[PDB]
Amino acid sequence: ASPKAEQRLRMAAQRADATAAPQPGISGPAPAFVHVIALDLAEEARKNPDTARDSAAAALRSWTELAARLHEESPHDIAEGAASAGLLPASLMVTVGIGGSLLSAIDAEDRRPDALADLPEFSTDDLHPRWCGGDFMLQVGAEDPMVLTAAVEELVAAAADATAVRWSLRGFRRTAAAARDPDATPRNLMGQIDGTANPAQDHPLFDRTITARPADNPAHAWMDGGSYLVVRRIRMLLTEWRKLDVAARERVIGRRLDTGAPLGSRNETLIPENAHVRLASPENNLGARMFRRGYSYDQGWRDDGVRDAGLLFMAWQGDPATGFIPVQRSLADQGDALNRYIRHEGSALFAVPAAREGRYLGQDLIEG
Amino acid sequence: ASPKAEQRLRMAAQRADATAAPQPGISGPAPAFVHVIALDLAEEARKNPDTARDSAAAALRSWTELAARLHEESPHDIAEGAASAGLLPASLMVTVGIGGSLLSAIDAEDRRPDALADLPEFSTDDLHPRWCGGDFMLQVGAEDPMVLTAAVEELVAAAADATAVRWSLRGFRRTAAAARDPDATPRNLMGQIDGTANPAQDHPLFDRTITARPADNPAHAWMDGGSYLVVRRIRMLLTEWRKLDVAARERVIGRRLDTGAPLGSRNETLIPENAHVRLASPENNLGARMFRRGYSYDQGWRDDGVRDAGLLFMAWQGDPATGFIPVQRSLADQGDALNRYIRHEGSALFAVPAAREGRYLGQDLIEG
Ligand code: HEM
Ligand code: HEM
Repeated sequence: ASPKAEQRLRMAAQRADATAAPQPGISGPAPAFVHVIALDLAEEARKNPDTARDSAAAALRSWTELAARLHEESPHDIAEGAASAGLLPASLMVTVGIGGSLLSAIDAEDRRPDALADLPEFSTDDLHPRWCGGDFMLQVGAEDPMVLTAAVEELVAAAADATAVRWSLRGFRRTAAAARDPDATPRNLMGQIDGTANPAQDHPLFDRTITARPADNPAHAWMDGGSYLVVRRIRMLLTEWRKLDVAARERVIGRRLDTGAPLGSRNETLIPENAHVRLASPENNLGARMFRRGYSYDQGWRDDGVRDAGLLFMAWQGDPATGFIPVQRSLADQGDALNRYIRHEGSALFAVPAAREGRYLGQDLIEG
Repeated sequence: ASPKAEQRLRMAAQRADATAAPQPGISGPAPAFVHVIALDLAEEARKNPDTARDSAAAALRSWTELAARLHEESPHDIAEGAASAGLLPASLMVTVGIGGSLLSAIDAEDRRPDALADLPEFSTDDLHPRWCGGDFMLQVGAEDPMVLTAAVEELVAAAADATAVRWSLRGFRRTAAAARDPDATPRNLMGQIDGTANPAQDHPLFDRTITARPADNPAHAWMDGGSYLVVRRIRMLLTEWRKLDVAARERVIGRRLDTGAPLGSRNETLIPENAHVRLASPENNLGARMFRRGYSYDQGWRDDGVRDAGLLFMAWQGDPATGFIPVQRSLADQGDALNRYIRHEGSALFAVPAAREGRYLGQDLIEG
């Protein structure tokens, strides 16, 4: 035994905080596994605003109610014969989001806040249309992949009649069980420390960065206190990346691989003109800031021997126009050193509304 | 702290047994994650026996030597900037196998033992050709997915010039960190306890089941004391499976979901005529026996909304003709109750030779 050992087990052992706002899956410790699932209203229902809106109401209610249960109970408490029987709670958490395309389907474009405007095209884009967008999102996280997939099955089933999967991707980070130091910042498939410059969660900057400011227009206020998720599936050119020596890799980002220190320094907590962290800095983007909570993905190999692995990148912010968008535009247009080694292949924006007492998620938007 | 807690951490904390025979990745405790990678000799080299055989020698030597290092060191000890830096050893283990197609490429059909004859077609087959076969195999296992993918990168890179990935699949089981009882038999995506009837590893039946008996012909003796791996990618029809009530599910297999006891009993440690365990029993197959060491897989959803998830099934045996083959033939032809809910979509047979002092894996076969 040891303190560190107890600490290595905590993420697997504990339930998540079901009260975190706007919803679970943003603040608090990040579980090791994630499944991001984009869904559309079922084809037939989607054809007409009225059936579209009924199916959305059903989907969103079922999910809300099941996310409630899954935060206090495990999948195997909810149903007999689940894959997760005999397992600890593993920080299971569920987040539900709404795409701008949902508003189109239900004829509610009047309800679309400016912050939910489609993402612009970026000059480095290499997006696959089937990996873009979606009427809804489920983000499901857990510290154990079996607990994860059991919860996914129940959540997809709860809205099976009303929705269809559009795209999905599983991701991972180091397990707390295998971290020499389970409080250390996790690394990505490029070997880099990933997360250092996020605003600290015990600091007012966190909530300010994440939280949608009140809407001027009551038709847009269903997103007050919510957050916006930009998800990007970013393939890493690892074979080419591995040809670089360590110094060169460090120059691409502007931080060292060993410690995560900016270049020329000793601690995590000179920089090339085209370095990622220089071009991405709020400083270089009129104060644009986001909270990044991304996962690695490993999908083996594709045609013609291309490595299908990467960063399932996820940025949270109050308004994409003062977060992800200006920053990505700087990285795209100003020639981030990193562009060479990455390809943006999937993209989506989801509005993630604040949970409210006595109402299902997005009930305001649906109404009733 | 507690004994169970220390036990939950052990798989992440320890190195694997590098001395287990024929190779690592068969006996001992099974790590939570696996990556099964089938590779072919590179296209140009493969065209002619002489360059084929040179590239095979290179591939097999590099892999052997790197598997050696990876059993005593972690990927981040082998190279700077690895994705696994700062992580515990996580039971990393590497297994190398050889397909019968390799023997064709190197013009060594004389060397093909009878046990390495291609698997027959089965009546329930639904195999995708790109997911079948392969000249080589790498099986890489670890308790942490980040440790896993770091080791994979180094192993694929070590033979990059000489080989190309043909197909691959990642799988998982419950993590030891999240098991209420980390010694309990792991479950599958159908909720079932999976592994009960395997021969016990502290029992002579284990080695007898696994181990290739000596070859009559010295040209075939390179597999003496080795083992044969049948891998099948088996998709589960989970949506249809979940329509059944618990009793009905239990009738398909012949064991209970809660405890894994045969039907009508209390302990893991009446049965329908078409029950899986009845038709699969050595009893129903002239004593045919295998060691099953499979993993779940979750690949999200495919066209047209089909759930791409399943069992990455792996059977080890001394000779497929007295193991996997007769048993699968009984399940296929005698109408296993389970057939309804599964589809065999990928298949391969690999010869996994015994490690020998002072020689690389399969050096006998290559010679020199
Ligand atoms: C595969 C793609 C990417 C990789 C590998 C990557 C990697 C990194 C690394 C290693 C850091 C430094 C450590 C840290 O502060 O977290 C970092 C920082 C950052 N990244 Fe990325 N990143 C990627 C894509 C993006 C994208 C698409 C955006 C935004 C559009 C973004 C925005 C940022 C920001 C804002 C910082 C912090 C800069 C600062 O204030 O110092 N990154 N990234
Ligand atoms: C998705 C496919 C499959 C599933 C879900 C499945 C599931 C199970 C389960 C739950 C058991 C009982 C627990 C145990 O003893 O391990 C079992 C036993 C067994 N399975 Fe499978 N199985 C599958 C495919 C296969 C295949 C393809 C083979 C061989 C060709 C096979 C051979 C066996 C054998 C030999 C036993 C032990 C029977 C005994 O002696 O009692 N299984 N399987």
